[PDB]
Amino acid sequence: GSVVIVGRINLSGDTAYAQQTRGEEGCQETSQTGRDKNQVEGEVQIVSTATQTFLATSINGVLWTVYHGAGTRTIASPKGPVTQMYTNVDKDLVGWQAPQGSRSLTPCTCGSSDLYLVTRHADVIPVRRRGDSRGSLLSPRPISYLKGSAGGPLLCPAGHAVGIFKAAVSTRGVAKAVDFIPVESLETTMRS
Ligand SMILES: CC[C@@H]1C[C@]1(NC(=O)[C@@H]1C[C@@H]2CN1C(=O)[C@H](C(C)(C)C)NC(=O)OCC(C)(C)CCCCc1cccc3c1CN(C3)C(=O)O2)C(=O)NS(=O)(=O)C1CC1
Ligand SMILES: [Zn+2]
Repeated sequence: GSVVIVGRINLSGDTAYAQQTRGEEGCQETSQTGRDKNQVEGEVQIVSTATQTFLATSINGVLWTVYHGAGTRTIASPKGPVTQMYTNVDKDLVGWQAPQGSRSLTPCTCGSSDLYLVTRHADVIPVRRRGDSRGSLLSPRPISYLKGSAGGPLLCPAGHAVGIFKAAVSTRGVAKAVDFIPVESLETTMRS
């Protein structure tokens, strides 16, 4: 089965919003065939397999997401199923060549420690960077609130890509910190 784009998180306006482009029946069918003729736009896609739904984010012309969501699956596209360009299970990372029509987030060079995590419901959650791949949640959210947002972007105050959300440190169902694949690690994967 292919990963299928079923919506987007629009970030170009004053407030973020989620848009649905495909339902359950459409997603199941598109997954089997791997032929998706829908127009792609924006930076953050909402994606699904048959069993899970999550996010994918374009950075440096590659559409990235989490391995624990996508496995080694192809992504459905206009020309049929497209094989993964990158697969790094140790980083919980996969990527495909960004679909035609998509736009990529610019890598952050600010070195800012105030970050912003975008969820699949288009919430923008402030995150304080605490290391290479960690940020603490200033204001926590329960785990159920963040569920399905893996593969989404962490952004800097200027709206650059800082990383890809992959996991949350859960304490009794509440997330106090988030873990992410930094953009620099994405670049390293693209290099060597
Ligand atoms: C709920 C919002 C979370 C973002 C999110 N991710 C998850 O739910 C991932 C999936 C799974 C568990 N997990 C966790 O976040 C767990 C948790 C909360 C369940 C308790 N936390 C944790 O382990 O902290 C420990 C920590 C050290 C921070 C992990 C670092 C990563 C270590 C690591 C390295 C290499 C490979 C792999 C891992 C972990 N890995 C494979 C893997 O499969 O993890 C999600 O929403 N997923 S989703 O619903 O969209 C799903 C459909 C895609
Ligand atoms: Zn920046």
